[PDB]
Amino acid sequence: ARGTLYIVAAPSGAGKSSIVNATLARDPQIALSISFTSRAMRPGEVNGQHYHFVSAEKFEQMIAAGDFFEHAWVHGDWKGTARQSVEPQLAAGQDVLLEIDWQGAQQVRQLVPGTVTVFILPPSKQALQDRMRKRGQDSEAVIAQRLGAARDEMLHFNEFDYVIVNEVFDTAVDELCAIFTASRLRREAQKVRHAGLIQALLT
Amino acid sequence: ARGTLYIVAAPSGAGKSSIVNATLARDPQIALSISFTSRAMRPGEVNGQHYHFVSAEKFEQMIAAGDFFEHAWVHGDWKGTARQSVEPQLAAGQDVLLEIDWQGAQQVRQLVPGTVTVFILPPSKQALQDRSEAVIAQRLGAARDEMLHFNEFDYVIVNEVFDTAVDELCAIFTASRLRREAQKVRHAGLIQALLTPD
Ligand SMILES: Nc1nc2c(ncn2[C@@H]2O[C@H](COP(=O)(O)OP(=O)(O)O)[C@@H](O)[C@H]2O)c(=O)[nH]1
Ligand SMILES: Nc1ncnc2c1ncn2[C@@H]1O[C@H](COP(=O)(O)OP(=O)(O)O)[C@@H](O)[C@H]1O
Ligand SMILES: Nc1nc2c(ncn2[C@@H]2O[C@H](COP(=O)(O)O)[C@@H](O)[C@H]2O)c(=O)[nH]1
Repeated sequence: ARGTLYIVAAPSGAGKSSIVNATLARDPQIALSISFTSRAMRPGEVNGQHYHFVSAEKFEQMIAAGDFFEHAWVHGDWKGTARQSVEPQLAAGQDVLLEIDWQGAQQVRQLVPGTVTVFILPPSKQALQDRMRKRGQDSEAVIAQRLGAARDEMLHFNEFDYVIVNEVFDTAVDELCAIFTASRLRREAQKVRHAGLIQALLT
Repeated sequence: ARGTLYIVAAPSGAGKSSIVNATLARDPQIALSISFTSRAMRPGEVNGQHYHFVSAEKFEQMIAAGDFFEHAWVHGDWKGTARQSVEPQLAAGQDVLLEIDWQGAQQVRQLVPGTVTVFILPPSKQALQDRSEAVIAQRLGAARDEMLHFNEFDYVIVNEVFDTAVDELCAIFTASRLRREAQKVRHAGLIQALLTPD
């Protein structure tokens, strides 16, 4: 039986990376996908861990070769999910979580129906920019650019099945765990999981 | 924000009552609905505890008056959920859980936006038969007949480990409140603020 595809989206600084890492730590049957990008590395990022960093020319070569399940132009740079990160794992029964923008999520919904998509919101407009300040060493000029990019991302929240407002971190983790647990209890997933038991009960 | 309508259905002997009771103890935002029935009270029964017991004439009067949100002929007696048991709590923001049969579950799915329906299965056929040989055969047959409608429900829980079954039902309640359309109402002002420029 094929694995389930999960998408968690949020503007940067809403805390999706930290919530997802705590959730997958608690729910290890979902594997995290490492995206490719052509944007430059930020301090604290490690190539091969947080992203597969490539040049813009290399990313575009990979586009032409069909290497990407989805890809999109995000904040002036390429971001993308390689086919090797999704299609083989889903066919092998591995659940996969993608952390992508709304453009990539729209492409994925067209390719894989049944994807479970979640959007994470900050608890206030001020809380968003406060979290950007605490995280990086970004100049106030960069922070202003990211906030404008954050509103652009949040304008597409309505495309997602679930919405989490990340006020209390531990609560947001519980709530994402609840969504992942609930998705395994959906009728069609349980029919596969318990085909023999159900066959026995109804005969 | 309006409350959610939840339906938990199961054949007898799946352990549904204990799972629902344990969930309500953990989640005080969930009100349990007391159904009306025309079945005769058995000795020792308390009206208003498990059911609102009425006469067959009174139940049918209530059917005629449109008093029932859903109602059905269940195992030879009338069963139904009155609107006064759900509509006020739903409007006040309290979630309401219904313990009804599949006939009632079908009616509610048609009526109310957001209704979440959950079907609970026993972990094996032998586990059910453990929970008059002709009466036992009748009871298993009513159990099989109810399980034939599991495919009409949004979620399925197999009650193998009790504590896991309660967690899973709680997870379903939590997840349902995070659905987009509920959260847009709940955080309407927040979303307007986040999407408005400087
Ligand atoms: N449609 C409907 N079915 C109900 C309602 N209340 C209970 N039932 C169903 O009636 C069946 C018998 O209920 P139960 O209390 O276990 O048995 P009883 O004590 O002999 O009536 C179960 O399958 C319940 O799901 C109700 O309000 N509406
Ligand atoms: N609920 C929260 N309350 C306060 N700070 C939070 C909360 N969630 C995350 N943070 C912090 O906000 C910043 C955003 O971190 P991160 O998860 O990487 O955000 P994103 O991946 O959305 O860019 C981090 O400094 C993180 O520790
Ligand atoms: N389309 C797409 N967007 C991605 C991918 N990986 C990360 N993103 C998104 O790009 C945005 C910017 O991330 P950042 O540049 O801050 O790491 C975030 O919304 C993030 O989720 C990917 O593989 N595809």
